Amino acid sequence: DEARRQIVSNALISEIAGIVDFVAEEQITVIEQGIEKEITNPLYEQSSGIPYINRTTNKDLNSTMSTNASEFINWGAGTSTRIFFTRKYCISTGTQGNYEFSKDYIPCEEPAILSNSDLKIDRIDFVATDNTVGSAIERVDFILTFDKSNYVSSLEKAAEQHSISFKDIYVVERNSSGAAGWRLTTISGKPLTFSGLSKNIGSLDKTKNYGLRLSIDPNLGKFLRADGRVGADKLCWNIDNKMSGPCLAADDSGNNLVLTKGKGAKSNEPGLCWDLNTGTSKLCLTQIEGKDNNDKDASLIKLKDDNGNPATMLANILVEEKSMTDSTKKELRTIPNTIYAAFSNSNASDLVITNPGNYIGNVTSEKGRIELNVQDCPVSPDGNKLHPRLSASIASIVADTKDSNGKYQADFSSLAGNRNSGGQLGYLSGTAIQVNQSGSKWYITATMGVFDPLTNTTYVYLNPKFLSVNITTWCSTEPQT
Amino acid sequence: DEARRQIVSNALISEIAGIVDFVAEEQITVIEQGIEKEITNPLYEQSSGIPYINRTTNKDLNSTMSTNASEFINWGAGTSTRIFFTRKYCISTGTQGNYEFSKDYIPCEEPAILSNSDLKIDRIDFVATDNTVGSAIERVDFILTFDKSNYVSSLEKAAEQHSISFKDIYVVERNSSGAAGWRLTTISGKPLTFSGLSKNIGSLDKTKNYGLRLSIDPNLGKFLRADGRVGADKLCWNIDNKMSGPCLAADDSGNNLVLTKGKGAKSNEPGLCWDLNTGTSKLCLTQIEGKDNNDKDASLIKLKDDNGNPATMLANILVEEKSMTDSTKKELRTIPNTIYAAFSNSNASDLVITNPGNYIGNVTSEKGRIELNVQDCPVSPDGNKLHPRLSASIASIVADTKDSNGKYQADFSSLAGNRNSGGQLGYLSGTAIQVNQSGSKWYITATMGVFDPLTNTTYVYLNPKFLSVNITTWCSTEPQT
Amino acid sequence: DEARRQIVSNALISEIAGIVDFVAEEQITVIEQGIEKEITNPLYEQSSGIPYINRTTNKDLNSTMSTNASEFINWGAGTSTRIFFTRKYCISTGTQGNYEFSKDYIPCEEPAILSNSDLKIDRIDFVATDNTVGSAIERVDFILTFDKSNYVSSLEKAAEQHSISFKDIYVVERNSSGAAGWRLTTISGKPLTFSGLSKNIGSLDKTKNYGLRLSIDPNLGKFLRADGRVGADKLCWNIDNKMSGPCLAADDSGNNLVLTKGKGAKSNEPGLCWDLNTGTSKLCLTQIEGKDNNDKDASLIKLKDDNGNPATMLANILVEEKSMTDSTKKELRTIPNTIYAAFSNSNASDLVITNPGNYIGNVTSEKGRIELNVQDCPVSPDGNKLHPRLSASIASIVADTKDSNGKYQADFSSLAGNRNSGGQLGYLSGTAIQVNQSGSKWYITATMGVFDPLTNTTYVYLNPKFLSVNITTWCSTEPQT
Repeated sequence: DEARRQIVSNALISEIAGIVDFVAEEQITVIEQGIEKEITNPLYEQSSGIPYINRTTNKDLNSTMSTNASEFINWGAGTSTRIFFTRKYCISTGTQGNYEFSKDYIPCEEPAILSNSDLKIDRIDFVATDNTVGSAIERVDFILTFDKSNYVSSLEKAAEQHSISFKDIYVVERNSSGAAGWRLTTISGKPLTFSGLSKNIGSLDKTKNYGLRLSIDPNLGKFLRADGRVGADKLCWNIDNKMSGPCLAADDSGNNLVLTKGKGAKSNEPGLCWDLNTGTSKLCLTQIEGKDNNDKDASLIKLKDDNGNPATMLANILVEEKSMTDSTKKELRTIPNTIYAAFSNSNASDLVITNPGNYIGNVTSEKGRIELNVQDCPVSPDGNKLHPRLSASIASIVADTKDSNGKYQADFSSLAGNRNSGGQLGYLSGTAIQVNQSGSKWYITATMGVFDPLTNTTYVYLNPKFLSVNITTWCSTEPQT
Repeated sequence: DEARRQIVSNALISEIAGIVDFVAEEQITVIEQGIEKEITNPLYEQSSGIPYINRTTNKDLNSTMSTNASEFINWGAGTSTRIFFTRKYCISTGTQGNYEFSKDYIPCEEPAILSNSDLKIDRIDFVATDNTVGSAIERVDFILTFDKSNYVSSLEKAAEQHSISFKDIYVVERNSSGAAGWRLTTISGKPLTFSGLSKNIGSLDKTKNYGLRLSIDPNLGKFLRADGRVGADKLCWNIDNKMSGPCLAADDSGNNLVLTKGKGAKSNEPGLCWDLNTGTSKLCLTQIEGKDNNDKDASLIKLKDDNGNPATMLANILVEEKSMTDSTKKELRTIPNTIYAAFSNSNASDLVITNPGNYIGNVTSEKGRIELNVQDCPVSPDGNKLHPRLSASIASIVADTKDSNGKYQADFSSLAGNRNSGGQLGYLSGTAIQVNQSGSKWYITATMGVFDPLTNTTYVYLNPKFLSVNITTWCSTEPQT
Repeated sequence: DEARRQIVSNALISEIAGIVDFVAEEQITVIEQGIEKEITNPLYEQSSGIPYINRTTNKDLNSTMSTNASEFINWGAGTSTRIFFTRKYCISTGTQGNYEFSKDYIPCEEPAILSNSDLKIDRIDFVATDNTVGSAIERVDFILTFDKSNYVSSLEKAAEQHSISFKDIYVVERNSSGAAGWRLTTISGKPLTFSGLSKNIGSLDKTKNYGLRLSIDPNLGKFLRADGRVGADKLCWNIDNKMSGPCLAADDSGNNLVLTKGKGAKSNEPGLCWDLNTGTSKLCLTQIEGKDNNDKDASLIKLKDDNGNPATMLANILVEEKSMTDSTKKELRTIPNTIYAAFSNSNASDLVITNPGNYIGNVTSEKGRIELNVQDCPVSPDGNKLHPRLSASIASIVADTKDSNGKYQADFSSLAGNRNSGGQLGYLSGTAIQVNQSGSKWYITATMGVFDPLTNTTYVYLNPKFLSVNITTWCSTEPQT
C-alpha cells in the first residue's frame, strides 16, 4: 500500500531532516537560567562525550563503513541516543540530556508509526571531515533496516516535500541483527547503489538481511544563494554587529511577507522605510497600536517622518463602508474635490425667464450654466462599478432686482468679494438647482424666484450671477440621481 | 581595436559565467513530462557518463595540467560537448542531450563572434576536490587559444560586468595544435602567471603556440553574505519546509523591488504585512484584481486585516486628477475637513447695519465673524504649489426679526438644537457670504437682508446667529478666489 | 575590576572581529584614482609579499604552533604590521601600505586602552587550508599575552556582542618574551584548553610567561542561512548580472527596514512594488522629491503604475492636523461621504404644522424625516476617540404653496429633475435644519417658514419635499454638536 508507505516515509524524512538541521548548526540556541543563549553545538566541542563526539571516517561513499560503536551512532529501540538530540525538558523533571534546545529538531517522542514499521532508522553515521575530536561533519548517513524500491520512491517524494535530497542511496546488508554488522552490498566487489539495483537483483543472496543507506549532505541548501535557488525561513537585519534589526518571514498563505520588530527595538513599531539620502528625513510606513470603535485593542499603519509627523502619499483612495441606509451592502467612495462657482447670467435679457409657466429647460445649452467635464473614476476591485458624482450646495444667494439703470449689481463670482455690491433686494422665493450629465459633461443650472416689492412684480431668474454654489465631485458605487 | 576585442571578451565571459553557473548548481531544475522537477546535476551523479564525470586533479595552480581527454573537456569546433551543457530541446525534435534545463546556462548556438575570433575557448578543466566519481568541483579552468595582454584588460572588464573574477591567469603553451598538448609556460621552471608576463616576455620561445588559462572559483560569490557584499537575483521565503512563500526581485530600473506570489499561494494576491504580535490581526498591503473606468483589467492595493476588512492608514493624502474645466492640466487636492458654525451676533446693536448703503465691511475686525487659523498644507511633488482653501455652504437660515422685548430668538449655534427657538420670521432677501484670508487667518463674514412685514421695515444684518454654515477646508493647486 | 577588564575585552574583540572580517573578504573594495574598485584581497594573491602571504599550517588545534616569523604575523608595539591592515590614507600623505580600503576594518590608530593593558594581541596566525602561496585561511588564531580566567568571561561577553565566537581557547606559554617562543601549554603531553584549566591550575609552572590563544573560524556566520540564524548587514538585488538593484538595511532603532536606490538607478526614486503577472502594470510605492509648505526640500510617497500614473489604494484613511481654532491640539478626521436627499412630506396634512407656536419637535418619529444608520468609525491611534459626524447643507429650497387642487407641486427628491415642477411660490422666511443622533441612528429634520401672498397666510412646513440637502458624513476627534 502506497498510502501506508508514504506515511512511514514522511516520518522517516522528518527524523532525518531534523537530525541534519542539528548537525548544520555549529552555534545553537539553548535555554539556560530561563533565557535564550547561544552556545557551541555539543557536536563540535572537544570536551563533549558520547554520542556527540562520535564520527565515522568513510568520506568516500564506497569505502568501508565503521564497525565501531564509538564511531557510528546506534539508533532506535534499546538505545538511549534520542535523549541527546531532544530537549532536556521533554519531561518536566528533565532527562539526562544536558541541553534545553530552544526549538525541537525532532519530536520528544519518536513518531508512533516508526515503532513497528517495516522500515526504521537503525544507525546514524556522522562522517568527519578530519580526524580531530569534534570535527566538522561533511556527510550524514542513515542506515534503514528492512523488516522483511517501492520505498525509495516514497522516500524521494517525502524528501522533495522537505527541501532535502539524497547525495546517494546504497544497498547494505548484514549476516545477523547487529548495528555493527552492516556493510555495503557489492556486485563483483563494486558497492551497489540503488540505481544499479534493478539490474543486479538476481544475484542478491536471499540469506542476508538488507537495508538502505541514505546519505545527506548537511551543507547542501544550508545557505542563501546569489541565484535565489534556496528559500529563507526568515531574514533578520543587523544593527551594530548584532542581529537586532527587523525580520521578514512568510505567513502560511504563500502570499504574504510579514515584518516584525527586531530584538533591539525599545518599542514595538515595525516599519518599512524609504530614503533618498538627499538631506531630509526617511519616510516610514509603521505599525502602531490603536483602538477600534468599541475601544478594543487594534492597530493601524502610520506614514511618518523621523520626527513622527505624518507624511504624504500621492494616490487614489477608495474607502469602503456599510451603506447608511437600510442596505447592509458595502459601498465605495473616493476623496472629493470642492469647487466654488457662481452662475454667470448678468443682464436682464439673459436672466429673466419671461414666460416661466411655458418655459422648458434646455440645460445642455442654457446661457449662464455651469459646465464641467465628467471625471474619470479610479480603479475599483472586483466587482464594484464606480460612478462619477456631483452635488451643489448653496454658498450665497440674494433676491437681486433691477436698479435705476435696469442693471443687476449683486455678483457672487468671486468668494472674496461677495459683499462688495449689496444690490437692490426683493423677497426670495428660493431656488431650484438641477444637475444633469451626458457621457462627458456635467450641467449645473438653476432657477430663482424673486418678488420685487418696488414694482410689485414676480420674477423667475435663470442661472444668475447672484447665486453661487460649492460643488462637490467624487466617485462612488452609489449612483447619481 | 579595443571595441572588437571587447565584443569577443564579452562573449567569452558570457560562456564562462554560464558554465560556472551550471557547475555551481548541485541541484538543478529540469523539465520532465512537461513540468519542473529538481534533480541532481549530472555532474555530480556517480552513474553519469562523459563529459559530466570528467575531472582533472591539479588542485594546485602550479601543478601539471591533465593530458587525458577523459579528464579535461575538449571544447569548440569539432567537438559535441556543447550539447551536454545546453537544453535537449534547443531543437524541436531534441538533441542527444538528456536534460531539458529550465533555463539556458549558455545559448543553444555558440555566440557567432566566437566562430572565428582570435581568441576562443579550446578546453575546460573541472578540477575535482577529491578522487571520487562525480566529485565536487573546486575550480573551473578555461584554456583560451590565441590564433596568431590587450585581451586580459578587456576580459577583466567583461568579468567585472558579470559579477565574476579570475582566481588567476596563467600563460600556457603547446608545441602543436592538440587540446592534450597544453602545458604551463615556465620561466626557470616556474609557471608563468599573467602578472609576471611583462618582465619575462623576452625569453618567450616564439616557436610555441600560446594561450591563456583563466581560473574561476565557482564558490566565490555563490552565497549571500552576512556583510551584504553579494547581490541576490531574487529571494523567496519558505512555508512548512518548502520554498512556497513570496519572492522579492529587482526590476530593470535599479529603483524597484518587486513582490510576487509564492508557489504555495492558492490565490494570486501578494502582500507586505506588519505584525505587532500583541494579540490582534497583522495588517497587510495586498495587491488585488480590479477594473478601470473602461472596464479593462487592472489592479489595486488594499490595506486589510486577516478577515479581509479594510484597515487604517494615518497619513496626508494627495489626489491628482485632470482639471474638470477646459484645462487638461493636472491638479492636486487633499482630504477636506468639515466644520459646523454659526455667526455670533445676537443683539440688535451688533446685528443691525444701520446705514447699509454707506457701510463698508471691515472683515478682519467685525463682531460676530467666524475666524480660523489658516492650515498648513502638506508636502507636494515637484513642481506643484498647494494653497489653503476654504468654502462655506448654508446650513440653516431664517429671516429673524425683533420680538416684543426687542430680542432675536433664532439661534443656530448648535446643530442639534436649531429648531428649538422658532423666532418671529419676516421675508428673506437672502445672504452674501464672504471669505477672506491673511497670511495666517481665515475670515468668514455675512450680510443678510430681511423685510419685517409687521413694521414694514427693511433690515440688513451682519454676521447673525440665525445664519449657520458648513465650512469645508482643504489644500489644492487650484487657488482660492 | 570587571569594568576595566570589560573595556579591554571590548577593544580586543573589536580588533579581532575586524581582522577576521578582512580575512573573510576574498574580493575587497578599494579606492583607486578616486573611485571604488573591486580587487582580489592581497591575502590571496600569489604575488603578494609579507605579511599578506604569511601562513601557518597547524590545521589541528593540538598541533605544534609555528616558530617561523615568516609564517606567523608579529603584532603590536615594535612591529609595522598594522599599516598593512589599515587604509593607506590613514595619514594625508599616505603610509607605506598599498591599499586604500573603502572602509576601516580596524581603526588607523590602535585603541588607546590596548597600549599598556594587561592583555594584548602579541601575534596572529593565519592557518592555511593548503600549502599554496596565497592559500585560503581556515582559521585565525590570536595569541594574547598576559602582563602579570576573569578575562575569558569578559572576552566571551564582548564576543557575543559582536556576532563572533571562539572555536576554542588554549593556554599558551613561553620561556621568555619572544613572539616565536609561544607554545601550547600541556598537561601530560596533552595541550591545555581553557575548559581544562580549572582542574590543572595546580601543576602550572609559575616560571613561565602565559597567554591565551583565541581561535576564530572566519567562515562561521559568514553567509546568510536558509534557517535565518545569521543577520544581514544589508541585502542588495541584482540586475543583468550586476549588484545594481535596490538595497534593504536596518536603521539603528531596531524597528525599521530602509529601502535605498541601487547603483544602476538613473534616478533616485526607490520603490516597493507588487506584481500579479497577469498582463497589467505592477504597482509601486515610490519615494519622490517634493517641497514642504515653506518651499523647503522634502519628499513624499507616490503609489503609481509603470506609466507614472497614480494608482489606487483601498483603505481607511486618518488625517491629522492642528485644530484651526485657538487650539494647538491635534485632531483626526476621515474621508467624508456625500449623500443627496430631500425631505419627504408631500401633502398638506403632513407638511403643515398647524399650531407652530405650541408644536414641539419629535425628531425620532416625525413624518418626512431623513433617517440614516450611524456609521462605525475606523481604528484610531492611542489616545484619540473618533466620533461619527454628520452635517447638512442646503441644495435646493423653494417657498412652495398650495395650488388650485390644494397640492404642493415642487419636489426635489431627484437632483436631475429639480426644475421640472416650478411650483406656486410664496415668500421664503428660511429654514431651520436640525441634526440629532441616538446610539444607532441619525435624524435629520427641518422646518420652513413661508408666506403665501395670494391668501395672506403664514405657514410653517415640516420636512418638506421641496427642501433638499447635501449630507456630509465622516468621523472625527472633533465632536458633533
